[PDB]
Amino acid sequence: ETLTQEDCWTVISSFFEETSLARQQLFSFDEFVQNTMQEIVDDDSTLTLDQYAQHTGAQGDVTRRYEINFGQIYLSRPTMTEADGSTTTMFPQEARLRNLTYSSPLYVDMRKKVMVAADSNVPIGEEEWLVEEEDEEPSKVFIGKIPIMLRSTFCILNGVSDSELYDLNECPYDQGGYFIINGSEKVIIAQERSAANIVQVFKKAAPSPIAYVAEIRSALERGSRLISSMQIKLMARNTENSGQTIRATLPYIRSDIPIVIVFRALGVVPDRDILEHICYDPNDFQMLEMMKPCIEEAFVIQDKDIALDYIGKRGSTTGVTREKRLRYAHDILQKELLPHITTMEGFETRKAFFLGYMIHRMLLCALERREPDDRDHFGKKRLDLAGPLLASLFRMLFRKMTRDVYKYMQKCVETNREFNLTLAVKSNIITNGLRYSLATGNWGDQKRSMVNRVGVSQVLNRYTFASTLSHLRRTNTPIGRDGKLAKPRQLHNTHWGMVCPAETPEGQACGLVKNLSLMSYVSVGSPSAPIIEFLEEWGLETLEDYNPSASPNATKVFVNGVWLGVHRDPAHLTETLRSLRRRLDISAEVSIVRDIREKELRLFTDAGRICRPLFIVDNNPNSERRGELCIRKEHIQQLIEDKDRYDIDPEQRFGWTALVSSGLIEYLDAEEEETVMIAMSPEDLEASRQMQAGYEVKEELDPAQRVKPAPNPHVHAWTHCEIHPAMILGILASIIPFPDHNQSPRNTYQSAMGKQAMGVYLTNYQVRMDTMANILYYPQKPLATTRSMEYLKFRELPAGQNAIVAILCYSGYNQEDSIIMNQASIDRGLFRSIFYRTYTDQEKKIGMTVMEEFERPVRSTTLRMKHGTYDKLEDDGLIAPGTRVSGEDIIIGKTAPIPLDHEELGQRTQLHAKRDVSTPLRSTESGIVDQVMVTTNQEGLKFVKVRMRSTRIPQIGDKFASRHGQKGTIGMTYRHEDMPFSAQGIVPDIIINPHAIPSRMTVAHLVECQLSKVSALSGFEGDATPFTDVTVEAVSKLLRSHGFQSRGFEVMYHGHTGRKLVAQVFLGPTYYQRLKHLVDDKIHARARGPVQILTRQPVEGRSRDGGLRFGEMERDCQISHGCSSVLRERLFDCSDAYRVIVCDICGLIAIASYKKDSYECRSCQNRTRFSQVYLPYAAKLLFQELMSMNIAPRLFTKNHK
Amino acid sequence: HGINRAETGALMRCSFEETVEILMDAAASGEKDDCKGISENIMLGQLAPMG
Amino acid sequence: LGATNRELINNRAANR
Amino acid sequence: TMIYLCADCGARNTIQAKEVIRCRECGHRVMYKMRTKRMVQFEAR
Amino acid sequence: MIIPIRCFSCGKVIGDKWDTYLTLLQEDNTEGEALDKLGLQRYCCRRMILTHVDLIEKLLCYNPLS
Amino acid sequence: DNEIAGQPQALQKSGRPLKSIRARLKGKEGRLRGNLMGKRVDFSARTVITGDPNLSLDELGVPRSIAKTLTYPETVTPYNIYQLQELVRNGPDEHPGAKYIIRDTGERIDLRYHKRAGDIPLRYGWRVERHIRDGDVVIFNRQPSLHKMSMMGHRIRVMPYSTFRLNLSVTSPYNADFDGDEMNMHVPQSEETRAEIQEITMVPKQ
Amino acid sequence: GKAVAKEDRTTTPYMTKYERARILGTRALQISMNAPVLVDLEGETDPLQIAMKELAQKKIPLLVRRYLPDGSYEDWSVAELI
Amino acid sequence: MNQPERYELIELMGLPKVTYELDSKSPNAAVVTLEKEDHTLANMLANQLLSDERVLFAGYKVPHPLNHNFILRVQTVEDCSPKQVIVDAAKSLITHLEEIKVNFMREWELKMISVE
Amino acid sequence: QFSPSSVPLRRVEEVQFGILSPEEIRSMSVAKIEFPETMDESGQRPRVGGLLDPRLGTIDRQFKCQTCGETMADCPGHFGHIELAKPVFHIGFLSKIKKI
Amino acid sequence: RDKAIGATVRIRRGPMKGLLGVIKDTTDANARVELHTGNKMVTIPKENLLYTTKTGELISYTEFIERSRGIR
Amino acid sequence: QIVEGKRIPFGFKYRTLPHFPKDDDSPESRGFIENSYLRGLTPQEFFFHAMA
RNA sequence: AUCGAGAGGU
Repeated sequence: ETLTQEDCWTVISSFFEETSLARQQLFSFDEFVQNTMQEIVDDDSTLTLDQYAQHTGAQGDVTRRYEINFGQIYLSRPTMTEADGSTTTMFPQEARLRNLTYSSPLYVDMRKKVMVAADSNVPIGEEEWLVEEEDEEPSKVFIGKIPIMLRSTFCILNGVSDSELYDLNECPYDQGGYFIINGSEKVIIAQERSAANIVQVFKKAAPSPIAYVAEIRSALERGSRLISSMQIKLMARNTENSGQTIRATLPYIRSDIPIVIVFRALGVVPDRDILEHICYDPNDFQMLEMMKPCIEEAFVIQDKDIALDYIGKRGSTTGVTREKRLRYAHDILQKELLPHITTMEGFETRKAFFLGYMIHRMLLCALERREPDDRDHFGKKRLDLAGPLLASLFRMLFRKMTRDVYKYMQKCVETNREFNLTLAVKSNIITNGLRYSLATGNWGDQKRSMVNRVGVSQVLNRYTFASTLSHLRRTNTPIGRDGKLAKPRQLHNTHWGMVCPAETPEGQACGLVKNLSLMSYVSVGSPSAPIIEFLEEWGLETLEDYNPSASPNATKVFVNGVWLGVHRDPAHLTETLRSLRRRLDISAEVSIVRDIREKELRLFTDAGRICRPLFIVDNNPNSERRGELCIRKEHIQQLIEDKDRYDIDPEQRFGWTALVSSGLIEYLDAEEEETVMIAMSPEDLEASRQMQAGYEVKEELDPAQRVKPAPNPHVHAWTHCEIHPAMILGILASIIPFPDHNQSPRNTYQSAMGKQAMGVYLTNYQVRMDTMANILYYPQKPLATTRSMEYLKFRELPAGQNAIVAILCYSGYNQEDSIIMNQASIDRGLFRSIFYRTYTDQEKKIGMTVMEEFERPVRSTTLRMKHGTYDKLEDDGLIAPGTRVSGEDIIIGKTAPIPLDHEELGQRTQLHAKRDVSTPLRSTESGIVDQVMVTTNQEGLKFVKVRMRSTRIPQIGDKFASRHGQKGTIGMTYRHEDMPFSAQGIVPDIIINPHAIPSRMTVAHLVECQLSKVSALSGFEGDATPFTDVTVEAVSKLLRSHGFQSRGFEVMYHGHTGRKLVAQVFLGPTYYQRLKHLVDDKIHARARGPVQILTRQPVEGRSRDGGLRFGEMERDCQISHGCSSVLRERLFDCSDAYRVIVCDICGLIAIASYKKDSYECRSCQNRTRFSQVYLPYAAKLLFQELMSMNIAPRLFTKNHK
Repeated sequence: HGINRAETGALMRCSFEETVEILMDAAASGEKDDCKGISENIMLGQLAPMG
Repeated sequence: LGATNRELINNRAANR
Repeated sequence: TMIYLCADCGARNTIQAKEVIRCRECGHRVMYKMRTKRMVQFEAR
Repeated sequence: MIIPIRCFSCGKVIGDKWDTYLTLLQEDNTEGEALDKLGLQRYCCRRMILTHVDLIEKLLCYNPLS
Repeated sequence: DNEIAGQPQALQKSGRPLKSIRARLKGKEGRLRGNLMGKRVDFSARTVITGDPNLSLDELGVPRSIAKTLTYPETVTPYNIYQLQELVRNGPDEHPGAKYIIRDTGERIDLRYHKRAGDIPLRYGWRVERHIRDGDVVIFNRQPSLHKMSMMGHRIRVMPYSTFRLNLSVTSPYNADFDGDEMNMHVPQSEETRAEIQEITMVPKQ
Repeated sequence: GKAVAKEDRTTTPYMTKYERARILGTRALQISMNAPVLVDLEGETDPLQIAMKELAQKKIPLLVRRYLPDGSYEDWSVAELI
Repeated sequence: MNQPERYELIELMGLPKVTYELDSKSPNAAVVTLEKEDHTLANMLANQLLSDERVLFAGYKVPHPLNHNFILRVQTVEDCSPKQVIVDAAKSLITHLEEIKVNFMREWELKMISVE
Repeated sequence: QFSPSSVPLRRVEEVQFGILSPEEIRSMSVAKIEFPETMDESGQRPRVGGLLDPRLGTIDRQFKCQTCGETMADCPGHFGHIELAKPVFHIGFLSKIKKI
Repeated sequence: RDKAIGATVRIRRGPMKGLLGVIKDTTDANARVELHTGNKMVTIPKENLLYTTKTGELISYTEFIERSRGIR
Repeated sequence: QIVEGKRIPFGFKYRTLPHFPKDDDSPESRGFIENSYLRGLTPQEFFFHAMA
């Protein structure tokens, strides 16, 4: 009656049956579209304009009020309207092919209203509005187009079966979770931020004048979701002042207000009240002693009105009357102070209570009673997914659209023109803004590009199925990528189960870019009202009636960072809340953290909290199953039975949700993990349980197995248990076999290199015209596989091959991380691949005249024709599929008319009227035209895409890698006869050097080879899942059972001499990957060619025939060598040699005519004394740039002593 | 702070972290450069007088 | 929604 | 003149000079060119 | 894609055994037993039947026609 | 100077700060660090490196394609006129051959586009840009160039395949290995530079 | 700049490695431009090898003008240098 | 792109199949260069030569795997020549292979008759 | 190599930094720049006196600079001048001006 | 302007006999030819190439010149 | 396993992972891997080694 | 072409 690992994997299988790997993106977007858009519309629902009566002296002057109310929003399915005006439903593949944004139009119900003031003599603002005119029904008005995330509930592919996906040219394996903007796929990278409504106390480092700072980043639940931030700074002890003063930094205040003054502005004038707010214990004298100096500092202000005046004088406005200053101070104190607590009248008591709480926390850290906060604790951070981000963007864009509508109202009213609702809205605002933000990633308005966030949207990575899965689950921390702050980059303890420990890029973004674990769930947010209602009805004492003195031992209750009140029995409250969540009466995303030392009960329901699921251990006092998992074997058998059953209703099967709603699985975030005790496996629970039942928990232990620490006797109750430790890994770390037998940076290196492995990325790559694609001819699934691969679908779309690898020193061509590849194996298709590239062109147009034509250009009329071949183009200016092209051969023929007024030296004969703008093939590439797609673009102009294919056979210089960070290039290829063989005639496909193994300590590579050999011999698949009881001893026994040396060695013979090698070789199958780094993609040589126009130096880039940079370090190396002429050649004769004539009198470049051999300096009237200077063109450019700043850099060739 | 304080040629120092400021100072003081260093000769494309 | 999506996909020729 | 294939039908469409790219049994606005008439030879190594 | 004609290492023709391999599997034969019945003794020749993934069938589902 | 403190920047019509003269002269990419103390150079190849146990310590194995691209401008004299004539006869496409002939007046004959390239008698004082051949001297380096020993002289061996092949014991001064490293090759274009590379910079001397 | 007398010369009497590289390069460059060769040729075609064999016989007609830091200089014949 | 054509492993392109030169450094020593040949011929030829008493030295090398050829250095006693010992070893190997062939064919015929 | 010149080739031994005087700027200039335009009404040629004055240098491979008559590969580019309405501070020199 | 450039050709004699290609460039002696297979690119003497005509025939080099001259 | 020169830090409150109790200074809690690469790391050891 | 952003390589 103990849970097994097979049962754990059945539970995980159910999880992934009901959960997609793109679930976070999809659910966030669904939340944004279904709910957040309506809330954003409502928050700015009404627009009102009051036309007062100007005193023009004409009888008939009456004030008017015009009102526009924005109603419900309607989102249709994505559609396209053509040039001819026909409107059709649009499908993702057509959008990808024709470069169309896959967006759905949005309509909003607007209603208009006009009212007349009852009397015009009333003071402004007191006019009574009588209903004059009103729209009987609303007008459904198109306001914009929202890009639709693929596979979301509003996509055309939602609820669509596999067969219909094929009919649409869609891969059933594709998970969606992205957008199509102008044909390109864009994924929104989750953005990490610090949580709002949390008080964080930070110790400022010396010699900063501030000792400690308590900061809260207050955000309204839905009212723009984050505006105000406050600080409470304690100032450092000074030799002049015997005490430290507490000053509150508030929005829109130029100075730090002493805390007592802001308390008085809140009505807590008496000192006793203030120190009861701050120091809840009268008997504690250190707190009051530290508060005394600020009371001393703030005695000059003893009343609320004087405190408000003090605040107002320090507002951003100077030279204002006292009444306005007091009004402004009260307005700031009400609205811009702690808006998450409240923003409405009569709530100064709660804000004062929370301010006292913040001061108490900061002084607890200043007394060194509690440690400061950890800025990097994962439970204090939130992930903004597509939902929240698109919500902020749409709020901004809808505000801009409403401003436009209001300006339209004002302009129409001024001119007495009739107001039309349809003409009022500039629908281009929302459409263009969303399109621009999703396309460029620059997050915000086009006009605030520098201040906007960047890189929020990235082109989806279609190199391998696993790389795409990884890209859909990527988080970015917007820390400075140049500043060297190792702490944010480090792997925190709280990352356990939330972020992948291994998968993180190497380089500047190491540790900042993170990847969600397999079972990590990111909350989308839920209402806090039901939870507050349950708290109120269960005995929550409101904060208005709370008196700390009466109940100092009672526990503060927070919800979303709002101190709602105080409870007297927080244990029972917490058990009741947890029970409710365990029935889903409360949302499963709700964090219920009881902090016993701090006497707090924090509830969280907001979005962005990363959670992970865990088993629940039965802890009920009267239960007969103390210390045993709630989930029985019966529940597992139910999962197996309902997995296959399809006759059952799809929504009424027993699966993952049935476990959560039944109280057998619980989602915990990092905040709640701090209050739980988690067993690492059911066997650990059991061992602890016998240890606690008096049994010795002792037995004969397989010496080959991992050694675990003995069960801790100090642990008597476990609250949870992990479903499987292997779930702490990401997409790519879950493809590594035996990752727990490797040195961790090798796991990171494999996680990075698995993205670049060649395979089949989508099944529909044939019908997709991608810019770049690399496809493996004969992909094979690994012989050694992890159980997590079933959910990553690596067996379905693998990205490598099982090569027979021998670890041997054979001819010395595999040294320094090179490999030797069998040439016969290459000839038979090993690691062969296809490279597809796509060239896009289209017809342009300006005004009413088309200035481009897809045609076969003719030498006799087209000016400036390229040097490539125009003979492979067909009559329609294009190139047919199946033809062979190379280098600069033209694949698309396009011409542009020239203005009739242009006269280019007569080179443009009377026949020459056009100019060639054709598209040549890349100079460094050649192949066969695979495909030529022809269509029309959004503007009804012709639009062509030419896909070329080119087979790449492995050769010397091509990167290959194992799944263990073992990367190399091919150094040499030997044929079948020349390679070492076994007594069966097995010849390895690859030979790798032994020296790669010891230093790197990639023992997982050797264990993989042995296990793959066993599985190839026996046919059973090899389980390489981490943290299993699969030992090398068991694999050795299995291998010996097949008539092989147990450790994987084989007697091999020399191919050259047939002699039996003195050493026995480690030979067996290992999964290798062809990497996107091919030598021919990189080989580059330049003799001469293009130069930059400005500097006249070799251009940059292999693709554009550019030179290589001779940098500062190379110059230093040649200096230390002493090779003066080498430097002169590299930096002058080979880059930008140039000649000028300087005047020997003034030292400035002269006017030189070499044709006439006449030189002149008008300034000096010099025509005889000149010098010839050889210098870099960049030097002459620098000198001219200086002369443009009135600096005269003068070159004198003779010592002017 | 230390390298640019040295009384070396103007071009040699402007090649290090204070380019326009150093050039402006040299212009303001009417400064003269001997072209006896490495950076100056390399910039002017002449055979460096060293090695 | 699934049925509507199926209807829209299958008749894309007729609805065009 | 030039014949293209309806990306849905695969039906041969004889588009002419400056005509909307559309399928006449399938309304599809994406079509493909046809395999060239040139000789295609590949060595089997 | 489709099963390779010959093995990568041994050069043995395996392209005429994929159908036989699948048929053997349908008859309640383990993959090891089926490979034994196919006379694939070298594990290099066995790995390619064992680890082959048939993407040709999935690529044939995107037929422009029905 | 558009980076003045306390002033509004002169923005672009595309919402970008203007490129002031100070910005052109300033920075790593400025004139004095991106165009004067460092440059893009002609007659340089780059590619992946593999190992060759059969190469001499001072030899660099160069791909045929790179050898065909890069050329050395050898001056025609009574001592080489015959071999230079043979190289001109071979043409730019047959290695070892030649690509250009530079006359006394400076005019540049392109042997590919000259209809009768092979039938051109050579005259003393001309130059022939002949393919770099086995035994030619080149500078070879890897980045970052942390010390003198990261740019060393090598003798060419033009050979098949697309990688730079070099002796194993030379990896250490370059800090190079064959897991994907790419290295650069610079071809000296004068007798003086050749003498310097051969007499100071060569691998055995290092 | 004042030329130092042959007897007063204080610099090293050996050819420096930099001097050797510069001398060989300069002589090879001059030979490539048809400078008369001052040594018997056994069929050598590379100007650098011709300059090397001229050096071995001390037949390079070149001087080294070694400059002292103050500006005074010493002229050393390639033949007399060791 | 820089691949060599595989037919270059079998085509001489005008090179001589066998080159024979006298090693001047040593007496009665010769170097035989065989183009488009590899360890198949060289190994057996050198082993057969070393079965011979008149052969003081017999070794072979393949200077580079990217060139298909091999060098064979043979030194004999003063009373014989390297060329004669090489030819005698080659003739002996031809005869040996001929018995291998004949006996294989006879045994194969016997075994097949046994099958029937 | 470059086109032949009778002026002897010399090494630069002195970079004398200074400030261009107003008279130096006026005299060393070849065209007074007054018009903000680059192109002209006719369009076939830039504006004479604008910001692409042919006397100010050639950037078209077609034509030869009027100032020197040389191709785009031998014309270094000449300097114009703008007569300011009233003097303005040189931002690079502001601190030195203040100190003086 | 050579008339051979752009003409489909097969290799008559040599190790690469029987391979199809298109003459990208042509010197007086040899033609630089773009083979259809393996992205290969070769230089082959004009005399070593059969030329493909409009009717599918293969003709010799001298036949090609005699056809191009147009004398009849 | 050593992070910033010290044993694995208490990133939770007085524990390194939610699998140990508070104030556990034992070798296993703070990042001592008694296993070898051959034998395999336990999940806690795997995480600590990943941190290093 | 220019500019900006991003993904990568050693």
